[PDB]
Amino acid sequence: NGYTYEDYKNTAEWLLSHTKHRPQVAIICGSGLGGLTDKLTQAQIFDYSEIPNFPRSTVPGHAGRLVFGFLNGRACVMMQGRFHMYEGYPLWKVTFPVRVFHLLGVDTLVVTNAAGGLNPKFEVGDIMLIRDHINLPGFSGQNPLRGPNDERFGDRFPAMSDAYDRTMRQRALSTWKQMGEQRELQEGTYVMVAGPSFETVAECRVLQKLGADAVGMSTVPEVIVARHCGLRVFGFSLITNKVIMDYESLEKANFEEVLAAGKQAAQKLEQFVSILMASIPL
Amino acid sequence: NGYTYEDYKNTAEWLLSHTKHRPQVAIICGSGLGGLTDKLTQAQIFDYSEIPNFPRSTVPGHAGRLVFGFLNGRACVMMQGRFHMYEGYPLWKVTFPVRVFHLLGVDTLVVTNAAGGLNPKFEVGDIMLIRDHINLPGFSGQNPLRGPNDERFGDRFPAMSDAYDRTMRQRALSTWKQMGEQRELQEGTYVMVAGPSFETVAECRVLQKLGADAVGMSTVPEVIVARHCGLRVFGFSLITNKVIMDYESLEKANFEEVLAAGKQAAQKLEQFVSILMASIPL
Amino acid sequence: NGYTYEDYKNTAEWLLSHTKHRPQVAIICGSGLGGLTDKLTQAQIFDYSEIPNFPRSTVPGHAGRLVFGFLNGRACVMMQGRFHMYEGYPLWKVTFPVRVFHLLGVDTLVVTNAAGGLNPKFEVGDIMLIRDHINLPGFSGQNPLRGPNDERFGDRFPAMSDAYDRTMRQRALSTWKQMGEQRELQEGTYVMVAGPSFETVAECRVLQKLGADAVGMSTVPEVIVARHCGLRVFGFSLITNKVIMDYESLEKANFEEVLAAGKQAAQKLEQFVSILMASIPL
Ligand SMILES: O=c1[nH]cnc2c(C[N@@H+]3C[C@H](CO)[C@@H](O)C3)c[nH]c12
Ligand SMILES: O=c1[nH]cnc2c(C[N@@H+]3C[C@H](CO)[C@@H](O)C3)c[nH]c12
Ligand SMILES: O=c1[nH]cnc2c(C[N@@H+]3C[C@H](CO)[C@@H](O)C3)c[nH]c12
Repeated sequence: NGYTYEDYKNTAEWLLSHTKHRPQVAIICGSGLGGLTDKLTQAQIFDYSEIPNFPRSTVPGHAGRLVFGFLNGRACVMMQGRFHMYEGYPLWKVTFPVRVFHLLGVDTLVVTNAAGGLNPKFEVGDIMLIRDHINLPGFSGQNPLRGPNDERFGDRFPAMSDAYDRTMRQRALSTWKQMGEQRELQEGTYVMVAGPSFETVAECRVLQKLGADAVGMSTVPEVIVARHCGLRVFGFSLITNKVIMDYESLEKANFEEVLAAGKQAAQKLEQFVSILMASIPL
Repeated sequence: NGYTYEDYKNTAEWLLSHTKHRPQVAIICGSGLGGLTDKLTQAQIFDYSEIPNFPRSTVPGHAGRLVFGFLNGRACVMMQGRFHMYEGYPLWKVTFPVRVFHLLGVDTLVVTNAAGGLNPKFEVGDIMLIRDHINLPGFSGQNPLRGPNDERFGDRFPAMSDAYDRTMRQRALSTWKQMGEQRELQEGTYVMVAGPSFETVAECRVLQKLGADAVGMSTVPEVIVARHCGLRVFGFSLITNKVIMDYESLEKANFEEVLAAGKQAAQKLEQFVSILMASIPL
Repeated sequence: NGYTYEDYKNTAEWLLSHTKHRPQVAIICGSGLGGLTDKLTQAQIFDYSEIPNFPRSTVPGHAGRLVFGFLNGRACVMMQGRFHMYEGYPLWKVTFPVRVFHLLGVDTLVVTNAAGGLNPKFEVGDIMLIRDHINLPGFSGQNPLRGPNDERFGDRFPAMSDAYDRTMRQRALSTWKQMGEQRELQEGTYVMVAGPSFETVAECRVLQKLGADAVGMSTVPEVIVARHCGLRVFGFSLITNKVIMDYESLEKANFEEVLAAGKQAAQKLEQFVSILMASIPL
């Protein structure tokens, strides 16, 4: 890890002295979900590039910002554009923001992402509440906590079996019902793979045999660091496509499929996340 | 990645100006299949060591060469000796040649390798056409595309579900039949593991449960880069041994088993690859 | 790999000239099993910090020592405190001691560790003889042998299917019986995951579906290097906890659970290992 405790501290103190805002809930916007930032009030924007120690977004669009504000009753800080392992960033950079949030006083992390549906029940547009995850990169050594542990952040061996807050998942299922929606709220296991290339049929079948319901290339690292910090964690995936699981299919996954899904059924998540804020204690 | 676009360009321009040859088909010879280079005509040899930017073959035998020539009607470039992740090379070095080939004007990549048979139907000597692959290293982050993407080569998120050209596999199955051969042409999924040590019984069973038919320590990376480049890709494995899958067996996999298999039934692949050239469009 | 052959040689020659002891059996003590060092006679202690080229134990307790002595009839060298991948050490550092032992004249390696039970038959306190292992990190590239091979240590492609000495496992099962013990001696497959965070329910189920009986974050690397060296290898795990495999459970794995188990049923292993020494040929 190239960061020392001081680095996280310095970045937090810089932010704290450049904004009157004091966030309680940190929200990471997945692909095509950045619009969520438009629902904040008294919003204050910070480009990642201007924040000390922040990984500088190479060239995925040069759009990487931290937005502080209020979202339906809660002091929030949103990440519009997140870092991925496939871009070349080691995991201690990918998750650097999470530890900054903790030092800012955030006690809750809401993570969202786009994902390929592995579970056949799922349909494009569906929203999957994340009940658990399979950290494939983690089994091999790509775990954000690798390296000496800093007691100031947490324990050497944190548990992850209870990573996704049970209470929030219940209130999430409730809220979705209280809203009376067409499709039911899906729930399941998210498996992380490094990417950036999409899965083959044989790989899709592997992921399915392991019991995964959705596949993506992010999230798990941030969740692990959040939990290590003691933050409450809740999240979901927007199923943007059904992964090809048989050789008969003549279609293939693409960047267009994802953002298009994250174009129409996108707003649904935005509302959901906004309303869900009221369900977050304080 | 330690290479810049210029590096691939410079290596290609160096090669293009040192040979009259202009290859269309790049062929990577697997272990004990290097003999294929003997069937080329008007052959021109280049030691890897003399080619700018090429990874210098440490000491597996100091024999690493790029051979340009004509193989049964096609302008080819063959790699005699390929780079493996287990030797210490990062994947952007292992696959460096593939991107060079693309800039040389190659539009087809034929990959061959030796592999342990996981599917019980398989027998030593069998030839398995590769229909799909499981990129285990890739799930964890060891994917040749990790790092910033260069649009000049391809997209950020390329698909791999259609990596192994359907047309070529059909024509391959045809050709094998048109030849009238003793054993049938096997077909299946190739799973890549980093190695260099051989699998344990428990690991063999894992690989089998995942749906893999053959196991090796190469190929997948080159295939991914080829596909990312837009090259047509076809390949197969020479089953050099049956991986031990039960504790009763008193035998063990060894370097001798592999090359010996790649000694007798080796020539069969050579002929097949040569004849298959006519089936490659232009 | 940052070590050259000379480095292993220099460390061995330093040790050989600082102790009259000439070990035959190297023993790696797992978590909460370090007490085994108390049963040695004519013990001579070396702090890791004073041994040339040894990885310097960061801050897990600053307690890292190499103890030479006699254990029930055998010249031993014990590692009290072992290196883990999750601490940040690359595998060539984690396994550095193993190659030193080989040069010291050791021909047998006994590895012990604490592990979570995946097999439902297992109960906290149980002892599992290791019959095989699943090297998950290894599939991805994290294999201690990655990099150029040194013939002086072993072959480029060593087999691992017979890693855990059949004879010793039999004599181990015998010894345990000759002692007449309450619980039966468990036997099974050990799966290594990098850690340091504990497994989620979904991950536990993955590990179970793969056929693993116990899960830990060490051992496999040392075993692979030992085998590559030609050493005889035997080992076992102390089941310190039952990994959560269903969402109904309201408990979670923790550092306290492990050491507590490695507190009571710990001595049982110590005796077993001591007695087992007589079963090790010479
Ligand atoms: O089929 C899939 N496989 C793996 N990841 C995704 C995702 C998730 N994100 C979306 C984004 C690519 O379009 C990249 O960062 C991965 C959507 N569909 C799939
Ligand atoms: O049983 C096996 N397991 C994994 N790879 C191979 C291979 C393939 N190549 C062959 C070569 C070793 O002999 C090394 O580079 C791996 C043949 N048999 C097996
Ligand atoms: O449930 C488990 N999962 C993974 N490893 C272990 C271990 C083994 N060691 C023990 C130690 C943590 O308490 C760390 O180095 C891992 C015991 N229980 C479990």
